[PDB]
Amino acid sequence: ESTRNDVAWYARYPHILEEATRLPFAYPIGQYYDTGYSVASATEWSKYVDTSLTIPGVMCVNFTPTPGESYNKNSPINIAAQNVYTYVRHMNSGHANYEQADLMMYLLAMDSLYIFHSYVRKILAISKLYTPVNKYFPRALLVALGVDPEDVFANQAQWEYFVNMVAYRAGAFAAPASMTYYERHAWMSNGLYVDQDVTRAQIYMFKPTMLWKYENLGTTGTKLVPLMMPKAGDNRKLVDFQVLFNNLVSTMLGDEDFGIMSGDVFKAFGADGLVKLLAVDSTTMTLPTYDPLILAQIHSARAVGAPILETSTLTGFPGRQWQITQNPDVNNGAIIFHPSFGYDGQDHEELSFRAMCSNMILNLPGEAHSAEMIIEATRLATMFQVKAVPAGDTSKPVLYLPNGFGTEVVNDYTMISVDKATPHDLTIHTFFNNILVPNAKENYVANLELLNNIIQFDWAPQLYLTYGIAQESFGPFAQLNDWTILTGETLARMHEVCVTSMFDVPQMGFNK
Amino acid sequence: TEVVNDYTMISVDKATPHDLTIHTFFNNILVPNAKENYVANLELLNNIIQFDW
Amino acid sequence: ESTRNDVAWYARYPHILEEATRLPFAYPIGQYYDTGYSVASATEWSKYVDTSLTIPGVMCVNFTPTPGESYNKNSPINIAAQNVYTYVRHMNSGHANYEQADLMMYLLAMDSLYIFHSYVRKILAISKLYTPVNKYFPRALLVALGVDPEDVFANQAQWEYFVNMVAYRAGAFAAPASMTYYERHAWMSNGLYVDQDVTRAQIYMFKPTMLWKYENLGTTGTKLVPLMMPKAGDNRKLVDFQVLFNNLVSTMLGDEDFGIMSGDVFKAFGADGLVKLLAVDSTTMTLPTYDPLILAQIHSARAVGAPILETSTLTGFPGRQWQITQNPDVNNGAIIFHPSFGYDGQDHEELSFRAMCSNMILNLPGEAHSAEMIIEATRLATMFQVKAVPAGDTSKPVLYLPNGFGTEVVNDYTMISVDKATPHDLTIHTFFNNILVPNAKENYVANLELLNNIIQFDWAPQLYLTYGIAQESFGPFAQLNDWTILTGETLARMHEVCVTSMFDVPQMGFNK
Repeated sequence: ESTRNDVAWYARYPHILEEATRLPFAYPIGQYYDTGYSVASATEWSKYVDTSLTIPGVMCVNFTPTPGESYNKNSPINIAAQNVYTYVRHMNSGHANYEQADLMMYLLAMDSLYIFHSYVRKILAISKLYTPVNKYFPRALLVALGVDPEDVFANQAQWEYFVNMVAYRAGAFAAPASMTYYERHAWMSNGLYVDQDVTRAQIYMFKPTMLWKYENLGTTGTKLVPLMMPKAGDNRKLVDFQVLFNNLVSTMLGDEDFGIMSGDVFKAFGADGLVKLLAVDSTTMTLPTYDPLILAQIHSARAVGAPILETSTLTGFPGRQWQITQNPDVNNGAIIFHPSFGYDGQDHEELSFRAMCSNMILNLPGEAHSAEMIIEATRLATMFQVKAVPAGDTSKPVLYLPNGFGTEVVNDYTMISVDKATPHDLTIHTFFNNILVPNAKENYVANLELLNNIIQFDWAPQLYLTYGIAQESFGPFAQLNDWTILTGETLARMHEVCVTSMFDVPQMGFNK
Repeated sequence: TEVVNDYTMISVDKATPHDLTIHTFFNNILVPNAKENYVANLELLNNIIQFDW
Repeated sequence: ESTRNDVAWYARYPHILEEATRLPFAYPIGQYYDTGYSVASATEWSKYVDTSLTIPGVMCVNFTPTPGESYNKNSPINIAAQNVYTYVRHMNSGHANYEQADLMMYLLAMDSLYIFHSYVRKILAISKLYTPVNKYFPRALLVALGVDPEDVFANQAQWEYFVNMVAYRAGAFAAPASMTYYERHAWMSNGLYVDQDVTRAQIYMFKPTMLWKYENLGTTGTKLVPLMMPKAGDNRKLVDFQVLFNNLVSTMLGDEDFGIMSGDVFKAFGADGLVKLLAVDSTTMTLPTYDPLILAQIHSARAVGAPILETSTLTGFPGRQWQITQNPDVNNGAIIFHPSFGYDGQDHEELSFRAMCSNMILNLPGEAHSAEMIIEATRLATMFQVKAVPAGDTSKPVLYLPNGFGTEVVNDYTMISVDKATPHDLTIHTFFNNILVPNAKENYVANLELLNNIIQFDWAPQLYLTYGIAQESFGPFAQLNDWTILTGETLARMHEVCVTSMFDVPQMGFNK
């Protein structure tokens, strides 16, 4: 109120002001809204007049749990493995039939079980959320997690008791509760997050793209291979999730080394020092919360692309499948996770991943920034460093090696919105931070619609838009507040700090 | 009461996987005429001048 | 003293310890020292036994005074020009026959006069320094400044009265004392700086490579062209410095616009608000001091190469001569100083300037770093950003455009040492931070001798060494303590802060 005092006509005629400005302001999001025409003769311009209004509701961040780029014995996961093997095997009198990396790959396989339990209990808790002001609940959230929303309705008791039996069978193995790795992955994948703390707010979720399936070799070693989770249009019933859990714990319950290591972690950390997955009942409902740290790391999130499988065909890159391996003959018996990024799921080059080869912008709210805020805002950020070298003469995709990544990486994002054409059903759009717009007339208004749906989300990921007609990318499509240019070594140092913090156990005698 | 035989400097490799490097040297150092010796000897001299005394 | 208590034989036999360890430790630096042979028969190995010991004494930093990369009206020098013209012309009732850039180029031409007076009074004050413990005084310092050391001895009264008459004739023009630009350039170029604060210490100096000579055009505008100062082997007498001062102030004392602007600055800032060059007498001696800020900026100093003159021949780069120009028709009447770097004085490519194309390392003493320490340590640092585009088909040199530079740039360094061969006279070595070592047997022990002379200096500039036999450069040859990788935008922000601070006048009403 700089120099405006009042009009003072509105004060002595407040009734005329009242019935002149009586408007409905609370439109329920979840449905299509037609604005109508101002000029009624404008129906002769069919598409030149836009009367459509579609607010999006859900953006699901699709992530992969990682140990954090181990390529030698001086890795954070290998130092954590040495600490946990010293505490379990030597500080407590543990068994001698396994090694320091067997314990850590067991403890990494336990996190996939905990993420799976958090995922199915989010599926269960979502299906009881119904609101008049939000018509996206719960079908858009259930579609974004990849389930059939009618199967969770018609089989609610079977779903709940499956969640409880998953938490009960997870007690057969032991993992320490003071690892904040498990606590962070549980806190991320259990939770609905609003973007600006209003009534008709937009919802952020975290769904696993894949989990790590424990594969036992002979004397060759021990692997962790991807187990793919359902994507946002799959309509998977309870039987599919039961199959996923059964081949997740198949090689774990019959393994004798896992039984020995489970008993060792149990007697080393006690019974109250272990991770407990708490049981839900019929009145357990999750609610959407407001967390400005979650939004801070969603805003500075850089997608790395699809996981590379053993069945994935990549010309010029034969052996680049994502796996956490361990061979005592290779690399001094170190845990090795060194993945190539930039894969989009096809045997060609995603041409827009070139736009992710400039230094990122770490944008933050406010004007004062805590150290914990900066270390939390960079958790989903992953910068590329170098091209992966192709074997042979020709190679269709372009793979990237990073300079460190955090305790999880983002694969892509999935946005759920309503359609602008009839019957105005839900629309599922999956995208990375880089978006290619090919030279075709049907892609421009589609990309502009996707851009306007993205800017509805408050701390949205920053986008990079490559136009194939121009051979040109545009940089970070976001509103910046208080930002800094971040190079690869700074982000690498922050990633090293967080991965060392996530795999630390304060239950141990290490620096009492 | 003791003589020095050698020194052994432990640094990190600048090529991947960036494992440790073992360099054993006397006070005296020969640099024979090859291109792979001058920059390596310069790296070793810069590694040695990081150590104060 | 961790676990060593004593020997206790040295306590009850202290006399045997006394005459067993009676050694001379204070060798005067400035002369050659022969160690001798341990194995007396080793004269059969002529050069395979090194018995020479030469400590260097002087490293002179050869600098250019700059306004700091003006290429548009939003430059720091143009904002300073607008402020000083607002204060002199409008806040005080000043004359209307000049513009905002005429004042600032007048005030930039005054700094060359002040640097010249500081330079000749350093020459005068050095010649009375004689020490038994340092035989480099004063001949090595006088040689490094480019004078004949016998001419300053035999003509000491003429030299002193020339310094005093320079300070007296500089009073005909007026410049404000509260510009810290003049104070910084005077404090740098008046002073001998020791490297570690000992008796037989190494000396750092600052000599101007060139000064800015005011050239008056017609209605085309106003220029500042280089006036080259003598280099370290020139043996210039008093008559050469009198010629340099006379063509420095030639176009300044007869110019009517300079008289009007001098009277305007005089009546705007008063008489006590002006820069006064204080008069010296026969008992004025400078002494070497210890300044850890000077060493902090010498350590993080990056040379930019030779100045480009109008007579300098550069194939493919016809109009790249260094000049501070101003045309009211060009670029909205802005001061323009946009120089190309990487020139070595010849019409070929200095091949080692490629080694200065990686990000610099800002190294600092201690473990805690003040903001003023970081802003002072980066003053002589200048990083390249892009190659200058060559005109035509072929071009022999490779020129560089920076991303900002401070209030002065370093051109090269000159080290003075004694020769290892007879008659062990003074040797003058001029070098940038990048040093090329060509494939020839006479260059390897020469480069190793230059490296060992450089590491005698405590906060020496970091070197980059290109070997022509290997097609390979090695990075920063220095001992690092507490360092950071610095990119171009961070150094640009620091340069902008310092140039805005250097050209600020607190005598004005600007933010009372």
